[PDB]
Amino acid sequence: TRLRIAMQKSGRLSDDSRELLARCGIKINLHTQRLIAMAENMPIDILRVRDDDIPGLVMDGVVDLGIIGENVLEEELLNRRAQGEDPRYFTLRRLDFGGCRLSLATPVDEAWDGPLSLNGKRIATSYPHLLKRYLDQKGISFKSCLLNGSVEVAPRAGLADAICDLVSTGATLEANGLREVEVIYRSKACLIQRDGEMEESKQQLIDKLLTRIQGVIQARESKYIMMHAPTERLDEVIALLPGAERPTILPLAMHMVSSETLFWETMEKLKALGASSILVLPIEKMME
Amino acid sequence: TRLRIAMQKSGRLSDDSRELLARCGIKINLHTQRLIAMAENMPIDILRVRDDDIPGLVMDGVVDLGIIGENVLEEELLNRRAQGEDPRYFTLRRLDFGGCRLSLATPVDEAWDGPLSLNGKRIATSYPHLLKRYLDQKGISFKSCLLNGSVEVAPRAGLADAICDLVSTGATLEANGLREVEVIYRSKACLIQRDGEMEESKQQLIDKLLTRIQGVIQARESKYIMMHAPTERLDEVIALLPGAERPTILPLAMHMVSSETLFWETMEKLKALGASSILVLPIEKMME
Amino acid sequence: TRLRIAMQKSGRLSDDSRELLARCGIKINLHTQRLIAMAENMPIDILRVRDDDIPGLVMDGVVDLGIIGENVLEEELLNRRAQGEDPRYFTLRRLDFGGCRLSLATPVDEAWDGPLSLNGKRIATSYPHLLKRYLDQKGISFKSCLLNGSVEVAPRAGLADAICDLVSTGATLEANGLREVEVIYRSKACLIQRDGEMEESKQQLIDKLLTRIQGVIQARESKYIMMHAPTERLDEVIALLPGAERPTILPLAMHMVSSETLFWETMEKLKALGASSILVLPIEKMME
Amino acid sequence: TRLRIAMQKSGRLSDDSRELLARCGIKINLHTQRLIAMAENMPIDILRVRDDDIPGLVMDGVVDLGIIGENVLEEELLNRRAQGEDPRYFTLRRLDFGGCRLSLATPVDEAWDGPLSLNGKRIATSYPHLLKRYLDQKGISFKSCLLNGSVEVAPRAGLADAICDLVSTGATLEANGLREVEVIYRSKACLIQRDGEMEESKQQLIDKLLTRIQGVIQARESKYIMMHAPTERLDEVIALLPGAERPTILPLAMHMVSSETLFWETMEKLKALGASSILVLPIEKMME
Amino acid sequence: TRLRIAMQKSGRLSDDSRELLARCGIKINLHTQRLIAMAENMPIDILRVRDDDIPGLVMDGVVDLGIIGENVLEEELLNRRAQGEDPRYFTLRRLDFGGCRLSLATPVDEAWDGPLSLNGKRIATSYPHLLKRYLDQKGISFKSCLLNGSVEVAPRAGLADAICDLVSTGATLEANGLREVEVIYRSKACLIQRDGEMEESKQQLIDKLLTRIQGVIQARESKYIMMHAPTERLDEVIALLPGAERPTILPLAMHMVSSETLFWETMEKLKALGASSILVLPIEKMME
Amino acid sequence: TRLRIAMQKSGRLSDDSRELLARCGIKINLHTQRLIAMAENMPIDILRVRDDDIPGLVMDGVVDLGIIGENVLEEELLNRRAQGEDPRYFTLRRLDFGGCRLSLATPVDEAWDGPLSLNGKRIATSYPHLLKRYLDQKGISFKSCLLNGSVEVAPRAGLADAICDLVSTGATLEANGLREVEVIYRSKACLIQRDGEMEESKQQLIDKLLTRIQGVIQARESKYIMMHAPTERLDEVIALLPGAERPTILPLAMHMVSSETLFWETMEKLKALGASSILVLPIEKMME
Ligand SMILES: Nc1ncnc2c1ncn2[C@@H]1O[C@H](COP(=O)(O)O)[C@@H](O)[C@H]1O
Ligand SMILES: Nc1ncnc2c1ncn2[C@@H]1O[C@H](COP(=O)(O)O)[C@@H](O)[C@H]1O
Ligand SMILES: Nc1ncnc2c1ncn2[C@@H]1O[C@H](COP(=O)(O)O)[C@@H](O)[C@H]1O
Ligand SMILES: Nc1ncnc2c1ncn2[C@@H]1O[C@H](COP(=O)(O)O)[C@@H](O)[C@H]1O
Ligand SMILES: Nc1ncnc2c1ncn2[C@@H]1O[C@H](COP(=O)(O)O)[C@@H](O)[C@H]1O
Ligand SMILES: Nc1ncnc2c1ncn2[C@@H]1O[C@H](COP(=O)(O)O)[C@@H](O)[C@H]1O
Repeated sequence: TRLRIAMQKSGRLSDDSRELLARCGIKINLHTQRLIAMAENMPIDILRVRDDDIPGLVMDGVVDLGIIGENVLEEELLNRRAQGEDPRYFTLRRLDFGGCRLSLATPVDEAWDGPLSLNGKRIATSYPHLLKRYLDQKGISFKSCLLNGSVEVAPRAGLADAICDLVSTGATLEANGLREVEVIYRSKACLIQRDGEMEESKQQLIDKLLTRIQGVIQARESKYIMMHAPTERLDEVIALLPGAERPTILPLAMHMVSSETLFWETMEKLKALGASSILVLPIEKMME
Repeated sequence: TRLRIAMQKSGRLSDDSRELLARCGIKINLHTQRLIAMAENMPIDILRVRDDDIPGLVMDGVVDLGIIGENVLEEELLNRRAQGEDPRYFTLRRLDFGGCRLSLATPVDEAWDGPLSLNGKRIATSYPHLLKRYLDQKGISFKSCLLNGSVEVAPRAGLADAICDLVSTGATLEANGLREVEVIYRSKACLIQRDGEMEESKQQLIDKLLTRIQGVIQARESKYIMMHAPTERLDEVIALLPGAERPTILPLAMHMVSSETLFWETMEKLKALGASSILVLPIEKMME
Repeated sequence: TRLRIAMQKSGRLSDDSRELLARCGIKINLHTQRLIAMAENMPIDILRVRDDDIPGLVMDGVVDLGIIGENVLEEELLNRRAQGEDPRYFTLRRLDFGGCRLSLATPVDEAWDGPLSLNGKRIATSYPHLLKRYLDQKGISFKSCLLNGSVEVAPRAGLADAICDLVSTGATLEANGLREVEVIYRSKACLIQRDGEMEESKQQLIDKLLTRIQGVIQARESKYIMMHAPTERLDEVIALLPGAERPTILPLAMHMVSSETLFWETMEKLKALGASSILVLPIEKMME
Repeated sequence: TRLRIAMQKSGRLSDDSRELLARCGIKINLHTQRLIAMAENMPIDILRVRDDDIPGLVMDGVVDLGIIGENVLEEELLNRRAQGEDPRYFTLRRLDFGGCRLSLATPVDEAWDGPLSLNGKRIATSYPHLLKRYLDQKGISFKSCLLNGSVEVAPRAGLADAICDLVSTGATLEANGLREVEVIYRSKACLIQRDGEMEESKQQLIDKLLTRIQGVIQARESKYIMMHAPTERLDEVIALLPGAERPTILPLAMHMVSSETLFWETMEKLKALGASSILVLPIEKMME
Repeated sequence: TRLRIAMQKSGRLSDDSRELLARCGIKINLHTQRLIAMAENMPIDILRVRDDDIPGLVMDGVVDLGIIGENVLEEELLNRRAQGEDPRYFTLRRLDFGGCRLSLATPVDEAWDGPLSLNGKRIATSYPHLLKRYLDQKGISFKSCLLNGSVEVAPRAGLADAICDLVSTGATLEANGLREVEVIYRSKACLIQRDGEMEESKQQLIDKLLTRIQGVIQARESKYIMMHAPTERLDEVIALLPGAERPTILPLAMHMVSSETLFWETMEKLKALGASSILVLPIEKMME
Repeated sequence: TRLRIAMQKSGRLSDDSRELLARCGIKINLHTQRLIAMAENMPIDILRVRDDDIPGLVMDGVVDLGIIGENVLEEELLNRRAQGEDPRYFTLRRLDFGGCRLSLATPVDEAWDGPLSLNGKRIATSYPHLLKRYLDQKGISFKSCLLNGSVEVAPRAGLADAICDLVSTGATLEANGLREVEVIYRSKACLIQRDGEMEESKQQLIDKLLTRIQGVIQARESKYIMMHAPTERLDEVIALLPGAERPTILPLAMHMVSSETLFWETMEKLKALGASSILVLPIEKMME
């Protein structure tokens, strides 16, 4: 049939996934209670499902493409491998959204001196396989304690010596007497392809879609920069701005496209280097 | 230590559970991000957790009481039993909230002639163990297809011949080309006790709490009814109103407490039986 | 086929209409985008439509029952009669919700001396037929100015000398330099039957439904009152409480059911008449 | 002119004040941006103002009645008295809403041994006069530190050794490293009259209004109770239920009106005393 | 007096209309309940009215300018013309918002072979005049069925063979057993002038306003594009980018202003044509 | 210790202040109930407090920097000076948000002929010190009437002849029978430093922070403009566009950075001066 892409129906990645495909020129209605939507022009099926189920759909080839976050995907990969299976998939690419970090946390009123210290302790978590891979690699053994939510209760409840959980502002942990202490895994949403052989047409589309994804991401990361021919030191400038597609010089400045962001520190440097009237303009779309 | 009761932190049973204990005279703050709250007077700890984790907490004796819905509890019971374990628990009582029904559903454009018809087919569901117990009992075998959400996609997506899911208004199914066809399990929230021996004091409290629960539930189910001494047929009246604690007769009506509800049909009957000016008054609290 | 009742899909009467039928024991789902819902038990079809269209649906017999407010219904009746037609309908009954009043309003900085004063003036309104019936009856002629909303602009905009509109708090008028000055029509929602002959079964149902409506309305209007045998003046008591179903006397008070409300003024009277410890208890349901 | 009652325009007492007067039979519109509303029937003016300004309006006789919470009123009384003035007012009555408590709080990681311990320390607060009256009475001196909000920062910010603030769930304090330790003042909304002589008519109204207030409050506090003639011990029953208007005895129970609430403990007692089928019914309105 | 512009008080065009005039440099307050607002500087009156009433206000010259959607305007034009009148107006211009499409729809389970097929059938709609103009032109006759909302009930309710309605996501139709089948009219908001002679001053303003409208629309549609002198094929480039105001060439790219949007397809072409690093930058304002 | 910056916890300046520091590269969590937050990298403490308390915190040196609006700051300055104190502070800079204006207002039905007219009258206000400074300077004396909110009641309530209050849309005043008549003070948020000597390190940071503030403000105010070498009149162009950093000329336009905004009037001029295709592009960040 036609192309089948799996995406989270409702949660942390849904708005962003919905948005990418639109931005890639994908007309489709998501204001519907229906879960398997046909795209209004391109021959594309979007299945709105639970994030938890995406890796597997992809690993069983029951869909061709999926948008899912690294942690979930990798957790389920290790799960099957621990059951003896050989799940297979192609990572087409890591995306520019969904960030999150999985971290070790311990009671605030206890000082920390590294992971070895956890040897023999009980750690609660929803990500048993990711935590085990990390400590194993580190030679540390531990007793797992499984919970699917509210993981932060574990310590103040006598369920564990410590926990491993998604953290961001760090609010919950403080409110639950714990503090971050080591990030063991950082994840982003990514785009994955099913295993096996792909037909000419749909693969042509997959290939096509990918490039539009690249452009959408570039455009939001990249910027158009305009300085001032600091003649001499002109060299040192370029090094702080990995343009990757050549500055343009003009007697009277410089005009170039930066893929990365101009953090204050970096501008702070340019300045002291003698650069004047530094400008950054947004780019709405780009094809390079 | 003191009494430990597990309840859903956020979802379908949280408001109602929060409400029962209040109604049972339990001062405690739930407007906090903290997950293990001490009750402001009674020596009680409330752990706000994921519903999915409650059965187990209870079955491992890591808490003493839990409020959780029948389906979730029974699903996890069958899960462990299938792994060879012997999870143990006391059901103190079934509650008056959390209702839901698990049902078989099939594509609307296909006619249905009972469960045998599913023999050999693939059914998708989040409740693999409850579905298997039901069909097994019925002698029907089937191929399971596991999803944790959006279960209704299965058919229109070539993943299954049919699904088994929580249904209520019936909205999703229609929007997903399916129709209900058989209810296989009806669930309500219930109150459960850990296995093992319980100390004097906390058990005294558990015992105490139970009675307050009974009164709160009675009061909302029961009503105060006032009719009119239909002298003769006076008998036939009582039969429609399972009072369970004796009518009261007065020459001039009747005044009694009904545990059940006065549905229209039932009042419709009383009437035709000759009963006049039938009244139903709410009861805010009761101790019987 | 089966019974067909028309109700407003979304607006001022929808919540209340939805509520009545439920209260009358009508299972049906309104959380759906579908507009012609079948009731889950009783053989009933509910068509969710625009209030504006209800009178006509009923007057063309394209449905059997409708819930619609008096003003809208009567406006459309006069509309057709002005076109030469003979729309026909039975009013089964006036309901206990939807109240509103249509009123004449004039610029605040102008003093008012009755309707005759409008003779020859221009009045803006969305209810041209109701306004015309009223002034005609009064012998006053006027120039109509039609608007379907924002009627209050008319004066401060040179479109009319005054307006006729739905008023309630009176907010808009003040904010638009106008003041109420005469109520010409007061409306409530009512229940109407199509013209023609009605089959046995569905009419049986219509007849049945009506009685449940009566009970629901009574119960919310009526109350259970308990005083104190003011022996002598005992007479004067009853007159302030149109019980309509006989007080009950007890030496030791009175116990009776009032259909109307006990306004302060009325209680204020009882009191001064020598009545003590006056009580009013809510009634949740009743069959008389 | 006519009667003038001051009430909070928006905040903690507004909904409840708005509600009382309605419940007292006061038609008036508060869905308006206008701040001095005339009541649609009774000759009453309602001024919607800042709670902070109410005491003074009342103490300057610029309005006749005010609804304001004890803490605010008493704080401003002490303020003026400290400036040398003699603000005067009549408390007509304490209401049944607005509860709150002003309390001393100190850093959690410090143990507490009573108020004397604060002698010589700095305490931050928005209620300098209420705190000073309390410690003065106790012989303790202290250094004040004034803030109008976010008072809980003081300690963790080096601004004070401790704070005195409105507390309820106790959330902020925990999130700010502090714990309650002594309640120094408990407040409720109350109803106050201006100083001076009051005219016949408006005073007649004030007098009238008061009684309706009493009835509204009684009705929500009081309940209708029905037990069972525990013949012998019949005595001991009455003592737990301060009826204040005589039980009613019936051979076959008891039927009476309790002004207070039936807490579990109290019902728990009745029970053990031999009382059976205890009932509590709501009262919607009452005139005693 | 001064200039009078009519706009929808609340609905689909209000936010956008409010926004245009602001963007055109029109200070005025719409956070008010007042319906005829004076603009804080320019001598302009804005009347906030019901969209339904705009065409007519304009056609009766009771205002000078109006913002209203094509369908509504044209429906009312045909309405009057059918009553024998000669409504007159100038279309100053079609705007860049308010899009919508009026379409024929038929039951999903029935296959479609063009409009002739409807000859003799009943079609329900709120736009009787637009539907009639379309089929008349096509030689097809039909029976109209008028509803002002919920038009999608018609078929599943036996009221019509099909419907003609505003469609967008296509949600309602599916939920009501219907599918789109032919778009008969596409509408956008437009700006219209009253008939008759216009004074010097206000016309000067109308003329002025128009140009600012043009600039606001251009700026949001147009973009600044930067490619790379693909020397040879340089020609073929320009054809895909209707610049309308001359590219700019630079040895080292191209820098130009496109009025239209760079759809993927078009960029896809440029690329394959040999164009590199294609950029699109937003334009916030422009005067050409 | 480290740097301490005071900001409003919740109100009119909080979102904007929160935003500036982020924009200045300040990582910190404000989704917390905690009031004294440490910034996740830079050695910075943010105290979330009541705006009313900021001036003083700064004037007592209990924090080093504060973001607070001019009116509040200046009101409290005059307050202390009237008590005999000598509060001291450095204004680092006026910001680009928080605008508001304090104005004299009088009953609509009374005509106005300047401030002298208020001599001897009573004016109500929350800003007694700012109003007094203004009229004093003008030689006018008056009687103050203090209120902390709902100041607009004063006139229609017999409390004052007129009021002085924050005005914006002008809604309240109209709804309270008043009209603006003279703006006496215009305020914006500003950034202030404590009095005294500042250490090397933190001052280094303060100095650093300031420059980032400048860039963030410039970027949002400034724009990138592109015209067309109107050769001759080329001169007259520059005068309308205070570039402050030199246009750039190109035979084929002009390319420059305007610090101010291109209002219509100004573009209207350029145009008539012969300028063509005028463009304005947003600037996201800049370092000059
Ligand atoms: N990025 C995320 N994706 C899924 N869950 C998350 C994510 N971030 C935080 N959570 C959950 O929300 C809480 C952490 O957020 P926070 O309190 O802001 O640090 C923890 O209980 C996490 O389990
Ligand atoms: N009572 C429930 N508890 C948990 N999930 C439910 C419950 N009821 C419905 N759901 C989920 O919500 C949808 C059914 O609701 P409905 O469309 O109203 O019939 C299905 O996808 C169910 O999986
Ligand atoms: N009961 C009602 N039903 C329909 N429209 C109403 C109703 N009441 C008020 N309106 C409209 O809302 C405004 C009146 O409400 P109010 O300002 O509260 O007096 C007027 O513009 C009326 O046209
Ligand atoms: N009843 C109240 N009236 C006015 N302010 C209050 C009241 N209760 C709490 N607050 C403020 O809100 C916070 C306390 O609420 P809580 O965190 O729930 O204990 C404190 O910062 C108080 O200053
Ligand atoms: N653009 C529109 N303007 C006015 N009404 C609309 C518009 N679009 C849709 N509607 C109404 O809303 C429903 C269609 O929206 P949808 O279900 O998203 O396709 C139909 O019932 C239409 O009558
Ligand atoms: N910028 C402001 N900052 C603080 N309070 C304000 C501000 N603007 C208006 N207010 C208050 O809100 C009302 C004025 O807003 P408006 O009715 O839109 O003109 C007055 O009662 C002011 O006291």
